[PDB]
Amino acid sequence: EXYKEXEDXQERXRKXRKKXRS
Amino acid sequence: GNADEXYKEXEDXQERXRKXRKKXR
Repeated sequence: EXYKEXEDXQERXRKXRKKXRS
Repeated sequence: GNADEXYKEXEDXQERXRKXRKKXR
């Protein structure tokens, strides 16, 4: 039931990381 | 603050979430 929301939360952090330099 | 620290902390929390998700699955 909250599977799609946790995947999206994970995806949003991935998007935040992609924009940052190492 | 620091960019290198933010990046590492985000990598770590993403991984903790991934493991919590794998455990729920």
